[PDB]
Amino acid sequence: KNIDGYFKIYSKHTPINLVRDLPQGFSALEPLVDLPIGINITRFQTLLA
Amino acid sequence: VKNKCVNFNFNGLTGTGVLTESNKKFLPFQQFGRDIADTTDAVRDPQTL
Repeated sequence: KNIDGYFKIYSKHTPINLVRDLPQGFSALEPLVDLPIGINITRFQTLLA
Repeated sequence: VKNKCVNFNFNGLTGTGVLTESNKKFLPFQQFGRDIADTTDAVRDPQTL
């Protein structure tokens, strides 16, 4: 997430045994790092090995 | 100085109170705790974590 001129990152590493689909449950997302980037971001892509 | 009526400001918060050690364990990102009434009750000391 990018807010108020800052670019923030969150994380979680929950272990699951149900491979099929999204598990019912509750994992909160802590703010991992905060950094003041601040860009009018409009697009999005991921990089796969 | 702890267990004594002292006027204090942490990060410029300001206020008067009794500084005591807390057993509550903040998450790493958090710095200020608050009460039900959104009044500052717990703080993380700046110089020493």
